[PDB]
Amino acid sequence: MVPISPIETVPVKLKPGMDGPKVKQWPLTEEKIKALVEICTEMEKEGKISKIGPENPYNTPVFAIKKKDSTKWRKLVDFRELNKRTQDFWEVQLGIPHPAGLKKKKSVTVLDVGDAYFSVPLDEDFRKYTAFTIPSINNETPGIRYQYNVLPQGWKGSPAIFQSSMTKILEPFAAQNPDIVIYQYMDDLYVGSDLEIGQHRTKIEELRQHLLRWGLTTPDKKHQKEPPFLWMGYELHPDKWTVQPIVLPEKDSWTVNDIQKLVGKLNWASQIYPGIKVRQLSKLLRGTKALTEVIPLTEEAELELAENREILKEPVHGVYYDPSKDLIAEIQKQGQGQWTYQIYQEPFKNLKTGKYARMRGAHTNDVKQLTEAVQKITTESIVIWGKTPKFKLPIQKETWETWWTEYWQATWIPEWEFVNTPPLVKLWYQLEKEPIVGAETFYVDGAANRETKLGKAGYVTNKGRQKVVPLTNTTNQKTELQAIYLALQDSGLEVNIVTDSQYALGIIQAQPDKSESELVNQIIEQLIKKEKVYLAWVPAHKGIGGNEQVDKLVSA
Amino acid sequence: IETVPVKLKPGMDGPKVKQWPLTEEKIKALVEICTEMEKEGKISKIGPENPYNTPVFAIKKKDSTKWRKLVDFRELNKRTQDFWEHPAGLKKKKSVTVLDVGDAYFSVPLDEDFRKYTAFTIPSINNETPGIRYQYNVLPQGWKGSPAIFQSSMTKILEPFKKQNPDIVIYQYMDDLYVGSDLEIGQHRTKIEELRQHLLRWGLTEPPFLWMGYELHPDKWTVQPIVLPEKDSWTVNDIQKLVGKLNWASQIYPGIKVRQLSKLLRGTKALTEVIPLTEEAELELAENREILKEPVHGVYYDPSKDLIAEIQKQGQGQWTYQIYQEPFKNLKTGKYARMRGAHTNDVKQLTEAVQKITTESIVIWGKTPKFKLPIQKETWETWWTEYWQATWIPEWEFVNTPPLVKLWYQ
Ligand SMILES: COc1ccnc(Nc2ccc(C#N)c(OCC=C(C)C)c2)n1
Repeated sequence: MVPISPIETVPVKLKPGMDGPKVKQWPLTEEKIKALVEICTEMEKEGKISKIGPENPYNTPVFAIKKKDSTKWRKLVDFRELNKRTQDFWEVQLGIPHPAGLKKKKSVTVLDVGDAYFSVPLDEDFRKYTAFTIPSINNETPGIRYQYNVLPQGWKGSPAIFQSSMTKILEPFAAQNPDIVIYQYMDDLYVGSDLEIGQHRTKIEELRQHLLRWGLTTPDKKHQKEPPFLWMGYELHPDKWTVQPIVLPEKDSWTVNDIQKLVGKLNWASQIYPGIKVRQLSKLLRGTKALTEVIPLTEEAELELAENREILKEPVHGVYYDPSKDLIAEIQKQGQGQWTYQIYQEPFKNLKTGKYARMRGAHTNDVKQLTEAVQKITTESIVIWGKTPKFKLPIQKETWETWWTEYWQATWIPEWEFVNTPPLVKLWYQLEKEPIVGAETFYVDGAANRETKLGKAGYVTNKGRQKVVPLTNTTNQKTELQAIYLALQDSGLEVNIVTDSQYALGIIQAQPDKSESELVNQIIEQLIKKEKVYLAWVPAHKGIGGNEQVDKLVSA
Repeated sequence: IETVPVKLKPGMDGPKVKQWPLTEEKIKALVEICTEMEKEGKISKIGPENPYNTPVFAIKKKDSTKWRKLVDFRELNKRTQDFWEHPAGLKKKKSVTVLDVGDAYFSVPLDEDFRKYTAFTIPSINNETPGIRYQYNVLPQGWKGSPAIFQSSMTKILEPFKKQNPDIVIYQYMDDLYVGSDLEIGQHRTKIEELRQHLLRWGLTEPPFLWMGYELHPDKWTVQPIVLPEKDSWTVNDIQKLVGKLNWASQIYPGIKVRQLSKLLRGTKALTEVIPLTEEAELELAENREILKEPVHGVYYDPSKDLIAEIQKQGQGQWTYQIYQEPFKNLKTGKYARMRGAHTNDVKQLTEAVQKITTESIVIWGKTPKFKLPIQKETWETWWTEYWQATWIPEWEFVNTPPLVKLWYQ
């Protein structure tokens, strides 16, 4: 007999203060008991479980399930109690590769190593917490007591302890065979290389040999699987990748759940199918939580869907990452706060695609949104490729420069170039830095009665132009805005406006190009038509005439 | 050689902070550094039974090209017990050099039961391999317990130089020694050079960033005066801005009046029209100028309260900042235009500003302020690590609405 190397156990503990499980063993049928005793006798002989004395006071329920269209049974140990009481672990498998980050391989082979799970021993002092009882026939003798000797299926720490053990074994092989690459995922090892299929199949055999040092059995060269590989919603080939088929159902009407599903598929699809939109569809999921309610599709949602189907008519693939080439990310504005992007290295061969959507808020502008999309792509790119892509953006260099140098916040986008593909992101108005000589000065004010919602908005100018408008169902804030709007409406192409509204300043200094408030939107449309606007703030209630004069009028 | 017992605060578990994405080049450097640290026994690989985590990244100190591992221990610092088991002369000193003495910490073993809490992960690109997991065996750089557990050794190492030089103020914050003199830069750099011999002498009883010396001096005003324009002709707009500034200042200085100037603003004049100051207006302005020359009333530092720092972007590479504990009771204000190799990068400038203000803060009060940064969270958190050169890290929050007050500091 050739000695095999032992697999070092990982020390486990229960959560502090907590103790192991003490849960009643269910009444079984005589038939199920016979089946379990058979299974357990085999498992005990293999070394997977062992019979314990009366000492141990811990118990976990065990069940038997009938395999569909068969006459044999299956052993299921319900560890839910023990899991609540077992310590937390480092759960590596949370992060998985994105296919766009993989490198192209000539060959890729999978080795099933599920059989190593049961060759991975459990920490001796923790075993007792895993005790279970096979009830006896007619309950006339003591139940047969067992504890596990190896990592149990469904126990909290099995996934993490298995992977760490596997990684530890593979390290010297991987490090000494740098012309191959191994990726671990649950039960599988994916092994890729750019070698001749001769050399490649040999490295695979050597890996099987290496795994045997620890006595880990593996499948023959007629490995159960070869590419293409179905993995995590993707289809992987050695030279290209895509997502698994997206099929948009034909429907005569859509309910809440169907839309969410529809959203999901579109979202999944959008990482490789360019242009996908989900805005109108996601607008039908607002607030309510009754999945049964049928929702009528607006003419908007109907057209977005038709635009979606056309994009999904034929298959699209991504290519893999070539470390020897630049990464390029290109962005387009789609409208309604929606942004789409592609990441590629060569023209017309995307590595991946994606989309970005406007953050919820009252006021916004395109430049700010473009900037958020850039940051999102940047961070995603760091995850996938370890580097920032060169950007191709639909905003003129001169526009960006005006924006960042005058914006009140710090802002930055990394190395980029203008791409002239409409619609272009632009600045829609720019306020003056100094008062305009020869332009009329409008002193504006508005006020409202908190109790009746009655208000007034208006202005007085240096030319004696004046206006006061009575308003109903309004607030101080809305009247302050209305007053600015009236000054904009009634002035020429150049105008100085004096306000005491900190609120109105706060909004305008934020430079929105679009608002949830139709009044802010009307102000923006006026700002667009002007040639020069200087907006001046003064403190309220101060005897600053003009302002004082106009406050008297609207406070009446 | 005998470790100092450390525990967390009652009812608090260790840090479980997600590792953030790193660029390929930072990963490559962390791998090289950790491989060597492991060989030197400073850290050890850990298994899945350790669920804790603190983010790690890599930086380059100011005027150096070599990567330095930096652990973001902010969460552990919060959750680590306080160790009670500030040199006012420092700020007043003519000059201060800042020394990275952090490498010294690596010679003191860390309490066995505490090591699990210093867990960190080196991530892989695209999650293609499992994160490499380590924990510290020794005092880690950036942990608050590290200076506190090394303070005993440190005094013994500095007993000669201090007895020899009773004039030099010496202060330690985290991985930095602050060495303040009144001497001349030649004596200074030499006396600094002298101090570098004590840690080489103790060192062999080799440090990567011990050689560097960062030079700084205090400035004239702690809180910059509020100044008002001096003009021979005032337009309506000039007077409106003046009354606005003074109304703001009256929140800080109680005697400030604007009635006589506001009265000039009586009426509906063109903004560019020149208004002659009345005699009542000139006196009031004069009275306010005088008031603004005096110090603020009732301003005192309190160690039991947080320091708050506000920064404003003034444009053309200029930045203003104020440090306070209570609103309108500024403890220190300042203005910066001096940012290097950042002329087309706002975010680099702001990151440098944050580092400068934090340094000043450590010198004056021996603690760091919480920043209110004029930047969107997502932009800041994408980029700040690219420009960070300090071994500590302050707290920050984000300002999303433009302050009206930016002018008043301009
Ligand atoms: C196996 O580990 C790695 C690491 C880096 N790049 C690749 N490339 C690569 C290329 C093509 C296929 C295919 N088919 C493939 O499949 C295995 C990887 C998975 C399941 C994420 C991987 N594989």
